[PDB]
Amino acid sequence: GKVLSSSKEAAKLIHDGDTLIAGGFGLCGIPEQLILSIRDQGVKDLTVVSNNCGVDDWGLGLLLANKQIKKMIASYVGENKIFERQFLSGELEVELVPQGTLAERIRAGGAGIPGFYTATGVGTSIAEGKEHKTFGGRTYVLERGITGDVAIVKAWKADTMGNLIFRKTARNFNPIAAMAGKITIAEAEEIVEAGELDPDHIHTPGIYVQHVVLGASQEKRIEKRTVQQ
Amino acid sequence: MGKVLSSSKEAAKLIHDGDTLIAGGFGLCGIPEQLILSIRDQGVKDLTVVSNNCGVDDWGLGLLLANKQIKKMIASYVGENKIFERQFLSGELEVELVPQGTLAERIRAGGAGIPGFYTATGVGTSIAEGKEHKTFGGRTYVLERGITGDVAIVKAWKADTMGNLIFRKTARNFNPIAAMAGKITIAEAEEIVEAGELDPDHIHTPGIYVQHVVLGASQEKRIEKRTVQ
Amino acid sequence: KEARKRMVKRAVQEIKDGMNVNLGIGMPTLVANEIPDGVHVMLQSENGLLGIGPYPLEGTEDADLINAGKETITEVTGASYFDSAESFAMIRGGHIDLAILGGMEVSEQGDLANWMIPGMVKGMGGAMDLVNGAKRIVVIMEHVNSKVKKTCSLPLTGQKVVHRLITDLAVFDFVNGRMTLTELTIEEVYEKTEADFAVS
Amino acid sequence: MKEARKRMVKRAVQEIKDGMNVNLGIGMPTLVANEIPDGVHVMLQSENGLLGIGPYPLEGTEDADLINAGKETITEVTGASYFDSAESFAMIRGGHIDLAILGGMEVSEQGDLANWMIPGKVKGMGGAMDLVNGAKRIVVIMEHVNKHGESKVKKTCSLPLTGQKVVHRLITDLAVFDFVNGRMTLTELQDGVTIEEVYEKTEADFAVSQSV
Repeated sequence: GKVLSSSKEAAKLIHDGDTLIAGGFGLCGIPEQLILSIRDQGVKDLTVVSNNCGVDDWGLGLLLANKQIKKMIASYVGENKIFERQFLSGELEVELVPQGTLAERIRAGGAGIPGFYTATGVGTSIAEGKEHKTFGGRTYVLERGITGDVAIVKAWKADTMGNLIFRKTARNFNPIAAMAGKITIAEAEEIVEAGELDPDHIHTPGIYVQHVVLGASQEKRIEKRTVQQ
Repeated sequence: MGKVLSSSKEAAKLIHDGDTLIAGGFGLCGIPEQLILSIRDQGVKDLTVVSNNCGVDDWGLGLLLANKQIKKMIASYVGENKIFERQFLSGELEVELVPQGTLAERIRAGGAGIPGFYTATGVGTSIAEGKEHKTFGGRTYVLERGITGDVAIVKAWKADTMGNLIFRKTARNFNPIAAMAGKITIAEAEEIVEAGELDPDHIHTPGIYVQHVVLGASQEKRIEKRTVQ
Repeated sequence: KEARKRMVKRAVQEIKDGMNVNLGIGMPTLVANEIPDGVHVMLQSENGLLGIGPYPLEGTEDADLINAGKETITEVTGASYFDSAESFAMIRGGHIDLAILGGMEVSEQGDLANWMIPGMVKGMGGAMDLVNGAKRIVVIMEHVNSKVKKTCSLPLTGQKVVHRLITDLAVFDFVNGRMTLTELTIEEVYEKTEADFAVS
Repeated sequence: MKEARKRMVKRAVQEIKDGMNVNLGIGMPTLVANEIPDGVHVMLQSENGLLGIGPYPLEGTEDADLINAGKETITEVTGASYFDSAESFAMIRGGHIDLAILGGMEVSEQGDLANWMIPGKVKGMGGAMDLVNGAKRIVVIMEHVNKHGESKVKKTCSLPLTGQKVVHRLITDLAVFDFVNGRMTLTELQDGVTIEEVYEKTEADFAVSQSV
């Protein structure tokens, strides 16, 4: 079907200089396995688009700490002491983008929209060099669709035709990233046969996903584990 | 029981002369039939209705047209409506014909706070006359504008006391997006359940977009073409 | 009438394995029933279904399940449902491999008119999005009322959008603004086509 | 430092009216959720894609696919729903959120806000910039004065802006301020404080309200 035997194979589909778009919010709903395979392949000068950069230990932070990223496009960085010093060196270019704008940009690129207007960021440094236009007496700024060479995304389940369902807040950017990728690789905790997913349950139709791999369910890292008893 | 209303009639009282009304449904599929019946019966006028089609002359939004309640229609397909078609040709009904892709996305933009967004659909045609043109990457796009209604009238399979909606099959179409664009949103549901009865990961349109919920018939669902093997 | 039988048979051949295809209302939807077993593919309905299947058994039609032409239909294995904005994201964003449509006219540069006659106005529906977002545009259309124009008269659905046109008569291909004929007797086509064309 | 916070938080709670959908930002505003009174039924939106935040899970029960915006483990309330990030900001940007309570590093006369960055200290803005332009009502809770004694309520902001003219109401440990079309007006007062103190402690220009 759409299924690949291993993340190794799958990782060969990312090349030096690609735009990687990666699902996940924090450590949640992240393609941990694809990222590991990528780190091992050693691929370089990536521009990576993802909401955050994992932690310095896990997720996208692994790419950062192996020196694989030329440029990060994200809404929030966090506590990466590997992060701060690559930036300050000139060797890492960062584009901090408002989260809502980042989501809608990835959607846009996937949806064929080259640009759209939003109020988010008006009168802010984010507005710099963007088109400003007035609608009903108020200012909006133009934001441009983002598109990637590869998208890497994490699902609760996939079927062999690439249909994805997600789970709780592990959904986040994964579906919208699936759309914007020239080559979309879905990492899943369960791979079922085509037909086990109710078509009305499916969150990202198979058309957006070109390959699929099995990933891990047992070891999910919780960044901060806040509880009561 | 919370957002749930007693009757279609009670709900119509919330629609006023000269409003923009946004309606879910594709052909006769997933339309708020009862809601439409009671608006016909309330006789409210000078309506700007926006919906993919105008039903048939015998059913759906075509019932309002026949009763002379529509000042202007924004839609993408006339099709098998001879009252629409002829009133269109005549100039009797003011009509803004919008490509289906653009229509969907315009309504989504209204609800998503996008006042404007660019698309290639319809360039080089009469549809793009009178609108801003912009090039991205060498190719020409038209600016299309976000659509907002005073009222949205959508049809669902299941609703909860809190406005959360699930649609069935092809009955979804414009309904989720029309829900976002209406200032006041009324959902018509075959089944009403108490909140907590619907799986959060199955919900298609969050209750945030819905202000009122009403019970609809599920046997009065009509079929335009009964094409059987 | 066999004209159209020659036209659909030939249309099956544009569709390769693994494709995601959109069949326009009218003639192109007939192709559905000629897809050979060998060819595994998903058919997209612009009303929000990926995975269109054949017509349902009497007593099992479902009002909630239809094609864009309003005909009662069937879903296949591992199909999916989505809403209208999504459906046109798929379409506008170029995910749709191939679209087949009818036409009232095709110009020489491969402009298509298939939505309106000044003074009959069904409307464009999804056609305009299809014609600009599908990577592959194929028109199957009867050749004469002629309909193969040097310049269109009816309002354009799309301008320079069709790659291949097939008719009762023959097969035409467009590359960067100009027309050829890849398939066929011969002598009749100069006579029959109002458009100008080449071949090797 | 802990009464400052308890003052600020308790006053903010009063902004939640029954039926609201509300987004509480990272930092001090997440505290407000505890002290929501039982009369009041609301849904908290978490921008990573949940409408219906609940309290922290029982120890042992915590789930990795379920976290708030601060990357903490959370729970879901009766009637919750999940959605993707583009949907989530569709809600925020589209004006469907009734109220966003956010923290601040500085606020200005005109109701500008600045809470994402100190030049020379680079984290990011996440959802704050979207929130400030999209929620119907914008409320900021912030300590009036910094460690060094310098005020955070200024004529013009010295830090990168989160939003321009966005704040509808500011609550400090000292004061409450309203903004109506650019102008700031001192509107209520916390327990120890007078108008003088608030002058002395404010760099911004404000009208003092007709009634306080």
